[PDB]
Amino acid sequence: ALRTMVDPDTCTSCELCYDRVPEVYKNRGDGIAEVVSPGPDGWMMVPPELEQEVKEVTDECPAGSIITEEV
Ligand code: SF4
Repeated sequence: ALRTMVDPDTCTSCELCYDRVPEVYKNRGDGIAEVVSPGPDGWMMVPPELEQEVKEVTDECPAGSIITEEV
């Protein structure tokens, strides 16, 4: 399975992730991105149909703010 998170410390509010994959990411309110449904650890589990999309925006994030991993 795949999970993902956003590091708000480095996010530059470029809007790519939550424009491209609104299923996974959203504007938290001030331009910075956050996953839509995070756990207490902040991680969001990704639906299998959205894995490749998530993996793509992870590579495309200009600030390397999106952390994604296989679990
Ligand atoms: S793609 Fe990266 S820099 Fe752009 S809004 Fe999402 S987390 Fe922030």
